[PDB]
Amino acid sequence: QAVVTQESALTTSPGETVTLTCRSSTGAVTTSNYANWVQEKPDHLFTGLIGGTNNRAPGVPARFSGSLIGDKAALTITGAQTEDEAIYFCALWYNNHWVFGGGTKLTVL
Amino acid sequence: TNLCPFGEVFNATRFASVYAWNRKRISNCVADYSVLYNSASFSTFKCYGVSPTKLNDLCFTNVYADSFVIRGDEVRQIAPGQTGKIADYNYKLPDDFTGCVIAWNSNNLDSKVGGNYNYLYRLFRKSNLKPFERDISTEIYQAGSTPCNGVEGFNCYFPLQSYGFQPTNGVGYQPYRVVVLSFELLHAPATVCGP
Amino acid sequence: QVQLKQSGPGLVAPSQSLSITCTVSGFSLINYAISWVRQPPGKGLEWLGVIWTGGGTNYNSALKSRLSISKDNSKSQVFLKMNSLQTDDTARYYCARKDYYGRYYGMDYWGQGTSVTVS
Ligand SMILES: *[C@@H]1O[C@H](CO)[C@@H](O)[C@H](O)[C@H]1NC(C)=O
Repeated sequence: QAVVTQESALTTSPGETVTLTCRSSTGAVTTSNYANWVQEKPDHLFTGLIGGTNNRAPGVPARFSGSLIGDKAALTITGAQTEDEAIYFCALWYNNHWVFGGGTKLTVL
Repeated sequence: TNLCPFGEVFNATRFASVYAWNRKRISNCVADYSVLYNSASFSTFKCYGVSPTKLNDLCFTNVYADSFVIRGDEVRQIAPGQTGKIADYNYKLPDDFTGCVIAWNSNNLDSKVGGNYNYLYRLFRKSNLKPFERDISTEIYQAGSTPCNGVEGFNCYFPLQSYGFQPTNGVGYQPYRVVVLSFELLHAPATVCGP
Repeated sequence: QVQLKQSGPGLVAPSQSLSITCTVSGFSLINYAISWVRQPPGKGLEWLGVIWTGGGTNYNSALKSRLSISKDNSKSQVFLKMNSLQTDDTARYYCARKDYYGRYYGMDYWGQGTSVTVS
C-alpha cells in the first residue's frame, strides 16, 4: 500500500500561480499522512519547504504556501522565475514508513 | 573539627543535569557561610527560612547541597510555591522550605562554540513531582490518545530535552549553575555549626 | 547555524559492506530525529529509515532488514550500515533532520549528499 504518483510536468509564467497535486493509494490523503514538500536545486542541493501539510520551514520565504486545497495534497507558488526553477517531491507519512513521489519538474516560462 | 567540603560543591568541574540533580550530604564539620556570602560572583543568593547573616551562628542536624545547570530565565521557578517545567517535572521545592538558593552565570564554562547540548531536562511527565523527588526514568511518553506501547511514533516523545547553550545567547538563555542548601533544623544532635 | 555533513569516498566492491557517516552541528540529537534517503542516478528518491530521538528505528518495508542505522549523541554523529550490497544500490545518499517535536513535522533540513557506487 505504497504507491504515490505525481504529474511530473509543470510550467508557470512569472507571476502566475500553479498547483501540483500529489495523491496516495489510500484514497484522499488524510491529515495523519503529513504532507512534505522539498525543493531540488540543479546542483544536487535539497531543502524542505512544507511540513505537516501547512507549516513552512524556518527561513523559507512567505511566498511559498500550501495546504490540502484539493482532496489530494497540493502546493502553490506565486511566480518568481530566477529562484523557482526546481524539482519538487511530495512525501506522505504512512504509519509504517515515509513514501516519496516521483517528483514534478517545474519549468517556468 | 575539620572545615566543611563547600569547595567541592561550589567548584566542581562538571555539574549534573536538571533531571538527575546530584545531592551531596554534609555533616560533622565546621561550616563557614561567611566565605560564600562575601564573594561577589553569586548573582542570586536567596535564603528563605533564615536570614543570611544569622547563618554563622545557627547549628543544624545536617544539610544537603544540590546542584544542576538550568537556563537563566527559569531560575525563578526554583523557589517554594511556583510552577513551570522545572518545578512541575524536574525539581520541586516543598512549601515551608528552609534553606538558601544560590545561582550564578556560568557562560564561560558550560557554553562552547557550536553549542553545548549535554545538559538535559525532563519535558513531558504524567504528573508533578513530590518534594525532592528525583525521577530519572526515561519512560516513553504518550501525548496521543492511542497507546504508545514503547514505540517512538509521532506522538510518543522521548521525555528528555537538551538545552542549547550557544556562546553568544542572550542573558536569559545562558546557563546558570544552581546550588540549593537545605537546612533541616531539627533538635537531633547538632553536627554542623559556625565558629 | 544548523548544518549537516556526511563524508566518504564510498566506492564499493560487490558482496561486501560499507558504511557512511553523518556529522551534525547546530542541533542536538535528543531534540530531533534523523532520516536517510537514497537517490539512484536520475530516478526518484526512496526513504530508507529513521533513527528516532533516543534510539529505536523504522525501516523501509521491502528494503532489506539486513541493515541498521545508529548514532552517537556525544559526538553528534550518525552512521548508516548495510551488510550486503547489490548493483542496483549505487546511488547518492543523504542525511536529513526530522523535527517532529514542534512545528515542522517533516524533514526540516538536508545534507550535501554522498555518492556510493558498487563496482
Ligand atoms: C572556589 O574557588 C574560588 C576561586 O577563587 C575560591 O576563591 C574559593 O575559595 C573556592 N571554594 C569555595 C567554597 O568557594
